[PDB]
Amino acid sequence: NFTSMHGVQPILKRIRELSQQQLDGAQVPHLQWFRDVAALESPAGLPLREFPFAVYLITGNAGSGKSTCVQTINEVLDCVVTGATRIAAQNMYAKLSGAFLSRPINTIFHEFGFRGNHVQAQLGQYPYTLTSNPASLEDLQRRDLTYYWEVILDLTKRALALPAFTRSNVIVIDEAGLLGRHLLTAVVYCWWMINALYHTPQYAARLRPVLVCVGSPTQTASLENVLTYLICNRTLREYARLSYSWAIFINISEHILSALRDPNVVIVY
Amino acid sequence: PVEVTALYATDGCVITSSIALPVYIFSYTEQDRFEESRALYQALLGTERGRTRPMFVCALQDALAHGTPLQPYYGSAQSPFWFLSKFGPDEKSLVLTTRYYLLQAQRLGGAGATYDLQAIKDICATYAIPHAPRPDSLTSFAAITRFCCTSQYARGAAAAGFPLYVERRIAADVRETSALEKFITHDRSCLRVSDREFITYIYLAHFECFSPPRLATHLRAVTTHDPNPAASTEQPSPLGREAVEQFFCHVRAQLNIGEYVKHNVTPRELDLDIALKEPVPRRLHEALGHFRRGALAAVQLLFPLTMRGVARVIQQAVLLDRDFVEAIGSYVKNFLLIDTHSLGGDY
Repeated sequence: NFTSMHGVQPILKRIRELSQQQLDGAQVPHLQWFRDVAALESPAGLPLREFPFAVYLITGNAGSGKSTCVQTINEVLDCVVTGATRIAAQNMYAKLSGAFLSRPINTIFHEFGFRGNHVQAQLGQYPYTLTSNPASLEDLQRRDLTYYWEVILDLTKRALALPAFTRSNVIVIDEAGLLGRHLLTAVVYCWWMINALYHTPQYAARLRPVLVCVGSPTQTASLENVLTYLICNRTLREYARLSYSWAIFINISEHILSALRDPNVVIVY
Repeated sequence: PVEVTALYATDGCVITSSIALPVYIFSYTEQDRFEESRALYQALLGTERGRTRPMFVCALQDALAHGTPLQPYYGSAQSPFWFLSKFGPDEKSLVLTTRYYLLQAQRLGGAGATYDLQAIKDICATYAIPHAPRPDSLTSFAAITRFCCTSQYARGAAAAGFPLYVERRIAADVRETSALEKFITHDRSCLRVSDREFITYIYLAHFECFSPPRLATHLRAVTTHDPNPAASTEQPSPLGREAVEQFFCHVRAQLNIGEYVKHNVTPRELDLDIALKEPVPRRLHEALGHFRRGALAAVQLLFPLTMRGVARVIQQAVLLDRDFVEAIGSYVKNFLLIDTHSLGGDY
């Protein structure tokens, strides 16, 4: 708090820079594609469509300032704070409401439309195979949708027949290590849903969704989550420019060793 | 009159009908700046982020000495316990921090416009101006308004000089941490040492360089006792001097090229590359001399493909010296100086 107060400022600078970048006309998705997808039932009609997005990672040991960084970001920047779990949202509300004002925080699941009937959906039902390597992000999002297809299709069906994603484009996802990697794409896709369905003023402004994934990738191990799928995958490492958009809060992990080796990621003490 | 801004409040159920179409106002270059700001004085919360948004626009001076109501968004649910808890129980905090964070930070800009409320409170805590005794717990907006409007901190030199003190405090702290973090980024970027030793080096640097005694000394040196910047009582903060001179001696001597060669180099018995930021305005000769000293020390240690090994050891030994760094490293983007009977071992 004595030095994090000053070390956290570049984090806000970079998040603001990300939240401001606009997209070209050829990059912003159009609702006609999504209606065409809804009109079908099988993934046979999903082309190499790209969903632009940005991500801001904040890692570190157990609570070494990540929660306080989320607090400062909420108190300064316009972010829609979410949670991986119900307990995560309750913890974030406990941290924020004890200092300043934040509206009741929902889970990112509750944000993007995850409901009860979504729990029984058959996850991993349809088959996919990677086309080339390094896999194009248009194929990565394709695969993530295919793995999660029942929930995505039911979301689209409900959407055709006030969402908080109209409020802003920076979405704070605490405990992002607890989220499945595929959900990542869904969230971005879900974001566009709202910004495509309601014809949101950000859509007319060609704004891009920005994610602030705050969590520890070490606490979750496969028996590969969002933090790990972003740190490891070369395609996402290149597209997201993760070398210049990464924070580590510190009081074997070869991954975090390489992170500290990289000069361009901020570390806050 | 002069252009001023007010923060609306009301004891009972702040809503549009109370807004109608009474108010409870409780918050109403350098030399010239505080002179005019003193000359001004005598002796709804909502985001458009913008911490406060105006509701309307419109005898008035007396409302700032008695807190009398003047009879004809997200801050519609403000509470007195809210303000007392969130802006500290301290009167100086409750007045100055509230006034700066809600109103002055946005209208005046600067670095402090981006610091959160707790940072502002931490700055105001070490704003130790003299405490004039107050002749007279708060239960409602009337009580807090009478407490704030009659406060010594809401009038005159203190209110005039708080924002400038803010800016100066951020300036000092950021400059100190910026110099230290520039050195940390230097030794971070190219140091090819083992994993555990790199991690312990980073930990020891960021911890012992910013131990509580040095932070206390820095804060005490940044303590003010007069709101006047001309009569400011701030002292030269020795934080950077201590962190650089006093402790990198120990780190550089202990975590030196001799130990590195003795442990991580197993002998079985040189072109300089510069990344330019800007041209350097004696410095070049000094840098080459210190390069020569480092290379000579490495040669002495090594002599009681092999070319890659000797070049790597020379590069490490040259990095570990401080004089070469202070000579040239402030001007170079990256520090890969050298492009890469058998010197072997893990790397």
